[PDB]
Amino acid sequence: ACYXPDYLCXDEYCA
Amino acid sequence: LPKPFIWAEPHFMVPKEKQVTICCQGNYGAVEYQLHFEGSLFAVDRPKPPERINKVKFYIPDMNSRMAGQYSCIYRVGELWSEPSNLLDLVVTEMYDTPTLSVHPGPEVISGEKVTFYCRLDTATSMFLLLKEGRSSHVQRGYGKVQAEFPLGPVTTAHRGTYRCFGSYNNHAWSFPSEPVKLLVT
Ligand SMILES: *CCC(=O)N1CN(C(=O)CC*)CN(C(=O)CC*)C1
Repeated sequence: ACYXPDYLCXDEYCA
Repeated sequence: LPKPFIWAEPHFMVPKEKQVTICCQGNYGAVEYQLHFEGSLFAVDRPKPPERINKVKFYIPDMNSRMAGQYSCIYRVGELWSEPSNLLDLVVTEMYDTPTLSVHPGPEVISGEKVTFYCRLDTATSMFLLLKEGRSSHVQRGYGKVQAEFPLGPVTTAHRGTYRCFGSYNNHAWSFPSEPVKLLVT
């Protein structure tokens, strides 16, 4: 059960 | 000892009441890991058996403002401690209210023109954040009563994208994101 706000999808942090 | 590495999954910007795992990668065989939060001992993990482990996970089930701030970790082999990891900024988002993002001269500009974003939230503090989608490591911080300005200077197509802003209740406790503003540069 991984939640992520739409605006963080594909964010560079996730690396 | 190699310097440990610290990160947050799925992300370091965690909505209120959502979960986060803080991972600390040390060195295979290390026998004790400590997670520090703002100068205090937050948790310890003692890998047993240690020879199969080079990283430890600290789970936070329900994110809130008391667990938002700077974290770091260290690990031990025998009597020797590593140097600390870099600092992890764990930020809680979706606190309380939603700011308004505006832009001058407007969202459509030509390469060369100066662009300023404006973040307004009357019920927050004087510290605001501007976030370009995709580029959380380049988040800009601005200061203003009621609203803060974010001058981009002369822009190029590198500046094109979707922006959101946050108000703040403390350095690591941020508002809901503004509705997005797309900047179009031709
Ligand atoms: C919690 C889910 C997750 O971290 N990932 C799956 N995924 C999406 O759900 C889209 C938002 C892609 N991921 C990323 O966007 C990493 C930032 C990973």
